[PDB]
Amino acid sequence: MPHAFKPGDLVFAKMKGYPHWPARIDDIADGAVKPPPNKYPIFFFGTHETAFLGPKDLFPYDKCKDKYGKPNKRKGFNEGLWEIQNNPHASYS
Ligand SMILES: Brc1c[nH]nc1-c1ccncc1
Repeated sequence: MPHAFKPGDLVFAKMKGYPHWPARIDDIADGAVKPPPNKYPIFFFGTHETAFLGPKDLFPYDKCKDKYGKPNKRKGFNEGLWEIQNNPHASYS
């Protein structure tokens, strides 16, 4: 049943030194910098930063929110929890 990751998919994404973080697979706009091969453009909710990650660091949101979706002290985390639950597809400019 699982497919490859696609723009709009909601995830927790893992960065070194950070808790699993609410995020989405982003689109790539025309003329924008493309990701390296086998990586995805990840938009992190709350901080609104972007990084390029491979699937080993991407966890489906609905399967893993009971484990990763509790509030955390790190800057922007609880804001990101609100975004992913309440408007995950908005433009955060
Ligand atoms: Br983890 C995370 C949450 N927001 N931003 C990040 C991040 C951390 C490191 N490098 C790029 C982006």
